[PDB]
Amino acid sequence: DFCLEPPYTGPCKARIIRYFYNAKAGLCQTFVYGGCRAKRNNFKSAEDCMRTCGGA
Amino acid sequence: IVGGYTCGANTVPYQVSLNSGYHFCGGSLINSQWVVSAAHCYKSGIQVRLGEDNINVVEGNEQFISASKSIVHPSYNSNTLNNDIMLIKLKSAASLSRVASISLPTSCASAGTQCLISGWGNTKSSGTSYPDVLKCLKAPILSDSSCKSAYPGQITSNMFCAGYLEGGKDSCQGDSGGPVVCSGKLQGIVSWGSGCAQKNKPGVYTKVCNYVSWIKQTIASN
Ligand SMILES: [Ca+2]
Repeated sequence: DFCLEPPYTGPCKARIIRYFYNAKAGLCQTFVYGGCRAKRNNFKSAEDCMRTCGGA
Repeated sequence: IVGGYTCGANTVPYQVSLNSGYHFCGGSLINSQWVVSAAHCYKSGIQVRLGEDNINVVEGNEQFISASKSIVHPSYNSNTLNNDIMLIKLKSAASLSRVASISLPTSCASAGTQCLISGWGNTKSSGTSYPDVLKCLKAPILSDSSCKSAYPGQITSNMFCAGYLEGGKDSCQGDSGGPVVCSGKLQGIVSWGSGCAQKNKPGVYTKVCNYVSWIKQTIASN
């Protein structure tokens, strides 16, 4: 389950705000994404995040 | 920028901020209507902010101009990060002391050349702290071999390393797309690295001198 993986910033140096499902909190939270090599628990909006991972 | 210093208001006139509701990348003004940044900084709805110092408060020297076109290098590889370069056309030309363009290089810079790297990125190696004002860092260009030793099988002919093997001085998240200026010419674009300011892990930059022909021709036919 990729929804359980911790957020991955990656090697690139941009500061792009994305969402990840935080199973511990039971909600999608924001984190800083570097711009490349995103893993699957990385969404552009909270709605996409809840739809894909909500309740995992 | 980790381990740098406060540049001083508008002392880096070609530095721009790419804003999508907040600062997410830097860029360099090459002429009144064109900006060079990194390909991984591509986003829709980009607003370019020029003449910025404190990115959080309006100080008066600013010019906010939306992008009309964003051209990512045709051979950009999101997996290998090769050809990590992008051109952004401003919807209207900028009014050029606080806002000025930077020259493209005639030749590539050699290892050991001291360069100025700038940005509004994270200033902590372990931790988070984004500055209000523009930060600067003088770092030397490193040899191809040491760069390849630091990142085995990841360095292409289109990338170069710059910084310090000891760690503590580097570009970091939020600096991507920003300039690496040497001898008054734009030699690099902040791109990637393993963490920031680590270590034996210097920052990796897009080698601008290899794209000068492509840049000039692309600007001219768009
Ligand atoms: Ca400002």
